[PDB]
Amino acid sequence: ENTSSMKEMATLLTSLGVIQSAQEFESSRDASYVFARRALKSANYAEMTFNVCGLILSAEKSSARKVDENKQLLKQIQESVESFRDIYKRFSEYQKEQNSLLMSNLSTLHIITD
Amino acid sequence: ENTSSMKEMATLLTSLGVIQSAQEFESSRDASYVFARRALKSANYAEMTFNVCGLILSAEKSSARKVDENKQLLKQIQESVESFRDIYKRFSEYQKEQNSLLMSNLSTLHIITD
Amino acid sequence: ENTSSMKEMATLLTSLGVIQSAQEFESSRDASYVFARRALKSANYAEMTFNVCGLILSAEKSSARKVDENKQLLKQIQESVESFRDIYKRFSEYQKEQNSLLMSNLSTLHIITD
Amino acid sequence: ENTSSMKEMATLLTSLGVIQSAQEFESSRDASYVFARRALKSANYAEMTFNVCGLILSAEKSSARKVDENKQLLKQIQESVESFRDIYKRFSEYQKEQNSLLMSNLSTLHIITD
Ligand code: EMC
Ligand code: EMC
Ligand code: EMC
Ligand code: EMC
Ligand SMILES: [Ca+2]
Repeated sequence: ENTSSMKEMATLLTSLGVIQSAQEFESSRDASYVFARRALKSANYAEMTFNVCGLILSAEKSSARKVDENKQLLKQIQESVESFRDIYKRFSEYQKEQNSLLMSNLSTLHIITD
Repeated sequence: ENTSSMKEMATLLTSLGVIQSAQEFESSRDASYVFARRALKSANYAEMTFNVCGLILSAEKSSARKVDENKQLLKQIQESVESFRDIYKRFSEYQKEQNSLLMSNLSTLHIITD
Repeated sequence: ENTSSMKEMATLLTSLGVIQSAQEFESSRDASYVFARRALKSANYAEMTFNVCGLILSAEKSSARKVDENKQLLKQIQESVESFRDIYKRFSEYQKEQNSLLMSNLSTLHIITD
Repeated sequence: ENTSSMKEMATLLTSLGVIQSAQEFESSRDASYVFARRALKSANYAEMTFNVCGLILSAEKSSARKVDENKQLLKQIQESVESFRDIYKRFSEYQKEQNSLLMSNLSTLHIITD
């Protein structure tokens, strides 16, 4: 409906450091930005409110995806540390075993206790 | 009040990749989406503003829950690494002990210093 | 201005699982909820818009604090793993040393190479 | 347009603990707060809606950056644990080797099996 405000928004978001370049604001296929553009090019309160509703849901969903990416990384770290501990447990147990086998092998060299 | 816009929103959210299927938008028991639907089917600014308020609080709460899930995972990883370190400490100390017991057992084979 | 909608919101947020009990909605000193209540008890668009602005900034800030809590936990885990690695490095090096001291002590028992 | 509400907001955000000091609200170069101030000093619904749109996008972007900071920390922890495991694997293998070399060196002291 009107590219004036869309233009001013792109410039302002860039100057504020929210986006790296204006072309990025407009154009972008990002749900949040799509709804924002549609909101700026709205001329009636039914389109505007519709588009703001869409902007809020898009924002919520994109943030949720990023938090879920972190959750997956945490799950990988958790299982990795768990696997590590159990490899360490198996090894330590083996080592304690080797130690006693070694001390016993060394008992066959004693002059006393036989 | 009006399923037209609700219908257009479901389609748009799907096409934008915000949701995987439209039926998911409508129907869903998600607080954010419940308020969004109620907001679209509003015909007066008192219901609309009421529903937008609810949408923002629902969004904040759902994001907070996801961030809290990550926090719990971090606490589990932290205690797990701590437990691991202390198992390693106990083991290393035991090993250093076994070493000296071994070197001493080997001193009973020296021809000198006795 | 009007406790009717505040009442309906508390009930709805509870039924939707956003909050655990209605008394919690009203009353709560949470910035987001304070502004939400003020927004519901608004009767003019100047108070309403003022209160919605406050609600969005409060939401952003509370989410930022929770994400920062996770960041602190991550920093503690990172330094903990780093400390652990270096304790392991020091120990392994010590062990490799003990090994060669042991093999050499065992060379004083050879019948050949002397 | 009007510093009255901007003034009341700064005071309220401070009293609610959202910000630590009022001067911080006004002044701040934070995109979210810039748009909030512009929203309060709006006198027409075209500027207001413009500024609220900007506030929501700024909020989304700042939260996304913080979540991305956590993501980077998680990647560093993941690779760190992976590197650690593999140093442990290499060492354990070396140790098991030293053990058998030791047991064999000890077989040259047997009175039987030769
Ligand atoms: C008026 C925002 Hg759906
Ligand atoms: C006008 C959004 Hg409570
Ligand atoms: C009209 C929300 Hg500051
Ligand atoms: C009316 C918020 Hg862009
Ligand atoms: Ca996180």
